[PDB]
Amino acid sequence: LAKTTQPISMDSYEGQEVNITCSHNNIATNDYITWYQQFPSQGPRFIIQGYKTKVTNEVASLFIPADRKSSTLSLPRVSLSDTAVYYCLVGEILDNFNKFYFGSGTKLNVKPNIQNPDPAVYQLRDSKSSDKSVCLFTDFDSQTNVSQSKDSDVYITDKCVLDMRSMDFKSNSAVAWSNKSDFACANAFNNSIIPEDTFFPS
Amino acid sequence: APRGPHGGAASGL
Amino acid sequence: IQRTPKIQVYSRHPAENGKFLNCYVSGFHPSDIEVDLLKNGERIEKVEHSDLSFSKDWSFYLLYYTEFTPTDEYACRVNHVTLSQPKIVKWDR
Amino acid sequence: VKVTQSSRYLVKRTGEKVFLECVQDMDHENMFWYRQDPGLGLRLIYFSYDVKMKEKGDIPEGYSVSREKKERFSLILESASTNQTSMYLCASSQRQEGDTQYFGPGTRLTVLEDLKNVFPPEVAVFEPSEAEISHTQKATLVCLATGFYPDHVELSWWVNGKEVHSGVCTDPQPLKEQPALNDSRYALSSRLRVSATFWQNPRNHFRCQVQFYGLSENDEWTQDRAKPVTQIVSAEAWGRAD
Amino acid sequence: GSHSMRYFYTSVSRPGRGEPRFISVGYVDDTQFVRFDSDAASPREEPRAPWIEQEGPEYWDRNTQIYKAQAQTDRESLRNLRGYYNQSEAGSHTLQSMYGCDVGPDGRLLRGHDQYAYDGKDYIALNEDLRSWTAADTAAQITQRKWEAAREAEQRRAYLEGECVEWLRRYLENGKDKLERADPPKTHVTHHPISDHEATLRCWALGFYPAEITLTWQTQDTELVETRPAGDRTFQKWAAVVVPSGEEQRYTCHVQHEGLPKPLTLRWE
Repeated sequence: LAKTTQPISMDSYEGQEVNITCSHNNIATNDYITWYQQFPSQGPRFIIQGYKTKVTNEVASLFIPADRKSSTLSLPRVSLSDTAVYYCLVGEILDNFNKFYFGSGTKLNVKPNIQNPDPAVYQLRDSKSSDKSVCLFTDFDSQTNVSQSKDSDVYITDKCVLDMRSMDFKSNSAVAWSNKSDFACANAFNNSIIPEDTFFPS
Repeated sequence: APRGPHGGAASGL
Repeated sequence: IQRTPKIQVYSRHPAENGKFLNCYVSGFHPSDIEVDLLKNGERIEKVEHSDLSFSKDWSFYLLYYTEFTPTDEYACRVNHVTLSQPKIVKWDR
Repeated sequence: VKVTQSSRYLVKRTGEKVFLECVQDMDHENMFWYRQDPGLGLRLIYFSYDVKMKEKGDIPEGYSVSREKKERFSLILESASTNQTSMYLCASSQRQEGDTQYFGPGTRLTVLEDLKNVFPPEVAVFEPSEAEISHTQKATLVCLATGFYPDHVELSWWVNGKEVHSGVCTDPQPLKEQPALNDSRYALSSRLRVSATFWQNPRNHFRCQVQFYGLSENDEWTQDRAKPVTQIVSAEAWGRAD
Repeated sequence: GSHSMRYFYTSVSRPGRGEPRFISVGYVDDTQFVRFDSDAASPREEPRAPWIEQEGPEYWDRNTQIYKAQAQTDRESLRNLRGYYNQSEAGSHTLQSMYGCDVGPDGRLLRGHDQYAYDGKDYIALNEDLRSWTAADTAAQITQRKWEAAREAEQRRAYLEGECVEWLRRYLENGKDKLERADPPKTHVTHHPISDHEATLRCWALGFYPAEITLTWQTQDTELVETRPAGDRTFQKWAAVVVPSGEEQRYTCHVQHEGLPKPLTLRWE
């Protein structure tokens, strides 16, 4: 069973320090504290380890209070690529003895700082002739929550951060679509809470 | 308690 | 690489008629060693002993002990590799 | 720091004996097999602290392993079951630092009762809104990968025959086309955003590529449909003045 | 006062008769509290003092698996050592290890120890700075460079400053009444005619804890026995001097021990 407890997830904006506190009340005297970082579609990677004394490297710093009952991973000002699962592990391992267990970790979602939001909902038509039609909700600020559709025949993706590196421009979007002919972008994102100023062209 | 791997238990001469 | 056991034989508490006879082997190396405690020249059978340890000097030591009630001779038969024949030591002061 | 695994995507029928390989070239004494499942993190199946040595982890049931050489740690699903569908991650570490573990790239394995619901994606590219073009001076193409099963796809964008990563975002996870079904096929979307002037040039070519990992040879097929093998499915558009 | 935890390891090879025997004992001050013996019918760490029996199953199990791994590490060391000294594959050999921590009443680390003997002789030992090693001979110099390269000392010092300190804290807290006791030595002087000319004067010290004591006859003619344990958690010792008759008066036995207020001055009554 898990001897470490930590938040299932947390959100952060790019450019802000991120602190992740892990609880491990039953830590044994011989246990070390080790953290891993798992990028999407990759295996976890070791990033920092300590016992009592504060540790700092290029990736993180690790704070351990007096009783070692908890510990804090401190990420310097995060960038979007820091989106990852952070695992806190407490234990000891040697030969057949293995008290070193991962757990579920903290999913860190790093959100872009949208400079000038221009929320809008645009209709895109298939390159070939009509099988589906697609609506695009884009350029909204990162706090926007996109809900799934109430309709069985309508699909709505989650938001997604797009980075146009050459322009220094980042934007959010979500996609909605359906093959029902009574599908119109005006009401596609109805089950979501969108800005009053959202641009809906004709 | 005796020292484990972090303290030298797996470090041979 | 070879050291001969220093043997002591003695009483835990003062030798008063009525109700732990000890034999302390130390300073020896290698750690293989045979220790019998003897009553009237015969092996006492139920004899405990300490866990092998050693001092800062790296010299091994062991404590062999049974229970005493005095009156009958008592000895300590010890054999080590540095002893041509077993070494018997008599008991009291 | 070179830990490798032989398979990246596998589809298997229930009952099959399935072999997963893990190799490291670091002369590490410890090797580990974990599975990672949504919400449960990584759970240890088996580890090995030296050649020939095996130690059951927390969830060994239904698995075997092989450590006949120090370099390699094989995982075997003796008789595959659907609940063994997972992401399998190998790791290794030195005896002296067993908690400093180096991970392989992982193997996505999907075990099914039958291969009849296996489908490659349909792929379609949607051209930028003229409204988006005049309002933002940018142009977002959308790719939809739809109706595929299992969830084993890798989408990429290609502009004028070269893969791009700038201005791209793909859903980190797919949707179920039928959320009320356990059997549901999946859909996935991606955007490629460019300047409106670039899209407006008819010599520019955009292609959305979906690598599907499906059946292999040695997977028997009976049905009407083309066999749903590992394959690439692409859709494209050319820029337009419009 | 100032306290100590120490572990004493002995690994003994026995080629043909199987693997080396690995044995460990642990002390807090002069009190043994655990043992392990790889030859035991069911090898596990076992309690050897009342106050350590408090520890739960997890304590015993982890310590047990650590000894087993240490035994394996020692087996490799003994192989390496046999090479270093160009020794016959057939001879039995002994590797002794002692490590541990000294603290003051402050409860802070006062001194660290981490040392080795091979076949009775000093091999290698961690210096008091806990950052450097003293190799005893040319063979131990190989080990020295090895650990220099690997920065072993830092691992050693880490345990010594952290875990060892902490664990010693816990044991002194639980064995409270029985670890920071002080039993003063009961003393007396015996006389024993060797000849018509002379006799032995023997100075006794009994029943004291801890073992640390000084004992002199006021040296070239002084016999001094090794301090010896009673089987209680206590120690004995004596000192002899061969002395002419009608002459016992110019002799003085001096006794020093922490459990007593008066550093004793004894004459034969």
